[PDB]
This record gives sequence, structure tokens and C-alpha cells, in this order.
Amino acid sequence: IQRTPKIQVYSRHPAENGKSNFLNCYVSGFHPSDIEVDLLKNGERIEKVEHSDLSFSKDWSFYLLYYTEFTPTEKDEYACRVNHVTLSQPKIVKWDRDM
Amino acid sequence: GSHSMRYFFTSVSRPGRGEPRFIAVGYVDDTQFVRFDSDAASQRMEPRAPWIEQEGPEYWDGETRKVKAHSQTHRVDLGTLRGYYNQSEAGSHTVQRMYGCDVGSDWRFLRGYHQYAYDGKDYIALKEDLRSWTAADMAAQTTKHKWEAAHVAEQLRAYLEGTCVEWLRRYLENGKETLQRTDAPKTHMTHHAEATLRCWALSFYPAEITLTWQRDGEDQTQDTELVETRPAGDGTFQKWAAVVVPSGQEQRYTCHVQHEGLPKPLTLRWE
Amino acid sequence: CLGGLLTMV
Ligand SMILES: [Cl-]
Repeated sequence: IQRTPKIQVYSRHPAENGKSNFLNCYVSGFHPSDIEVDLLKNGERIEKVEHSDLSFSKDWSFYLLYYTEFTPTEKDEYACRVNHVTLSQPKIVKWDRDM
Repeated sequence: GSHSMRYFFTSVSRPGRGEPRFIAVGYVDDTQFVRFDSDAASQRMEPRAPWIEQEGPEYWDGETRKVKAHSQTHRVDLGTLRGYYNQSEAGSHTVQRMYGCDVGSDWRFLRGYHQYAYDGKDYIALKEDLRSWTAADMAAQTTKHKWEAAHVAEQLRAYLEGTCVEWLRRYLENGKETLQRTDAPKTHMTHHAEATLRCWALSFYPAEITLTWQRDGEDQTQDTELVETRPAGDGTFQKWAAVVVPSGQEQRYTCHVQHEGLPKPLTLRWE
Repeated sequence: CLGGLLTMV
């Protein structure tokens, strides 16, 4: 009765070094709705993170957007860290602007 | 274009840790416009779109009264279902309800729906005729008979065909700039060394889109990696499709983008 | 606008 989250980490707008933007982590297709999502800057949890109101798809599975304002640079790394009952350990998905 | 108004209710039990957390959100098409969270301090239905802020105090007071009562009934449902399924009182469980109406390009009623799920699985659903119910199992047959005897379908049908259509049309008018808009996708391609070709569509609205890859004009359906359409956070959507290509054979591949906002479908090539 | 009808399974 459990469904594992799909995870996508990405910016709202094409990334340009030194220009403000938003870093997104979109989790979808999961059940139950209980989920832990953190945005990381160079391996450390970002404090001011917001998220959308819980909603769900035609198949009843849930989706949520977590987001934070950020200014990308050449060397700072960003990631989304997700824990859920379907996971043995937290899954970390690194932001890849060149994807 | 066709349009929809939909509400999504989620309630999750947490025995020992107080009453269940109830969340409701309303959408017109792919645009969220209201929300309620039982844990939040306001204890009120709240606006999530610019065009709903127009609504006066009577609207927010009425929606708040109704949403709170809905939160109470789904709390009772969680107890009822735990009982129907002889489940423990200690476990956390979920109920979900979704309902709404669709109008055609003429803005007249097209269809209505009202569906319920327990622990993420179909429980009971109103049929398209808006007169009969589909029960998933034995437990749901009890609810089905209960709602038939109480003539729930007839009362819901009056909402789905009348009130739901009335307010959907009102919202479409009031939120014309947001709701009756089409943002054509902004597209590009990336190449990663066999090689990966990835076709991108950004900043589009509504969310419905088709991304396809073709090799020498043949659909590569079984070989295309397609991600779930995702929100940009600014009211638009993004999506990509990728194919693993024999190194040196990129010229044979074309990406095709179909979206309501495009005067004509787009073709992308790795050049 | 929300449905105003209260129902319980
Ligand atoms: Cl921005």
C-alpha cells in the first residue's frame, strides 16, 4: 500500500551565476503523505524552506513542492534530501544545472 | 478550451497525538486558489490566487464554516473505516476525497465526479450518471447502501451541475488573466556523452503537454525517458524527455513538442 | 466554492 516518491531537484529559472532564483524539490507519486524533505547547500540543511499545500493525483498518490530563494554560484553545491517509509536510507539528489 | 474546478481533501490520523490533520485545496484547471490546514493558526480557508482575493467576507466566512465541518466529518470517517476494517486504534490512516466539475469550450456542464479513497486505494466513487455509486469492496458496500438510502447522489448532483458550474464560470471570468491564458513552452536541448539527447519545455501553462522523440521519423516510445511534469513555482510547468542515442547518429533524432499555447508544434534537433 | 453537503462513510 506504499508508493516510493519520485524526486526532482531544479531551479525555477535557468541558472545564471549571481542572479537570484528559486531552488525546487518536487516529490510526487508517494503514499503515505508523511514525508521529510530538506534542501541542502553544500551538504548542510537550508533553514528557510517553504512547501506547497498537500494535494494528490488521479491515482491518489501525493505531490509536494519544496522551495527556497537562492543565488547560484560556480562552486556551491545544492541537493534535495528525502526520507519516506518506502526508503531504507534518505535519498540525496544533487542539483545538476547542466541536465 | 475545457475547464475544471476541483477540490482535494486529505485527512491523516495520528492517535495519541491529537485529532487528525485535515488539508483541503481547491483548483481551477492547473491553478490552485484556496487552502485550508487544520494545524495552521488561522483556522480559516485562505486565498492562494490573486483573483479569489476579490471575494468578500461572506465568502471566506462561509467557506471556513464548511471546511471546518468537512474536517470534522473526515475525522469521523477515519474512526468508521478503522472499524469497518477491524484495524487497530493505534495506527495512522488516510482518507482522501476529490470532487469537481468540467465544462466544455461552451462553458456548459460536461461532467461531474466525486471519489473517495481509504489508505490510498479506491473506496467509493459516484458514477458519471451522477445517480449511482461504485463500491470497491465489501466495506464500501455498507457506505454505498447508506448513501443510496440518504439520497446523497441527488443532493451532490444538484451541486455538481449547478453550483460548481456557476462558480467555475465566475472564477474563469474574475481570473481571466490567469485562468484563460496559455503560456507556450520555451524549449531547448542538451547533449551528454552512446549519447544522451534531452528535450526541454519550460514556462508553459496549462500543464498538459506532449514531448516525443523520433528516430528517422519513428516514435521512440519504448526508449524515451520521460519525467513527470513539474511546477516551476511561478504558476508555470516544466518537463523533459531524453533518449540514449548511438554516438554519431544524433542527426536522425527529432524532438516534438505539442502544447495548446503553440501556434504550431515544435521540432527540435541537436545542431 | 466548496460543496456544502455533509456526508460520512
Ligand atoms: Cl526568481
